Amino acid sequence: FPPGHFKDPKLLYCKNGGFFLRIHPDGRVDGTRDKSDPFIKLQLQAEERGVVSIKGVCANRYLAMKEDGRLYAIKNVTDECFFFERLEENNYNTYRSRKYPSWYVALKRTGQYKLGSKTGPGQKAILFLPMSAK
Repeated sequence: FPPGHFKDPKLLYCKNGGFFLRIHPDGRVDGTRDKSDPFIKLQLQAEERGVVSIKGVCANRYLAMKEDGRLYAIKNVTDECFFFERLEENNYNTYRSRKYPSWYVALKRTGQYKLGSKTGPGQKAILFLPMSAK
């Protein structure tokens, strides 16, 4: 197979409570502290420069942000599935919706997602550290 065929999985660790982003088979998105959870293994695929999509390996669904700010995961990629990936001062990344460019992927400290319209650049909720899934 040509280069890039097999995608290297990653975890996304949210600084706000220390949860790994989790994508469930039914499309729900939340966080968990169990590093052995099969549903936290993600593929971060580079799309255009500085933009990624985020796929749950086991759920086989793409992270998307809906026009009402809700986070969910869908089986087929749409324009709601693309995020600007920006490196931050504390070595974490942020993921900002390309379709709705004031809104970020984010978790509350309960482990539930934070509505996109409530997010913003200074929040702990939007900070994710890519980690090895090995």
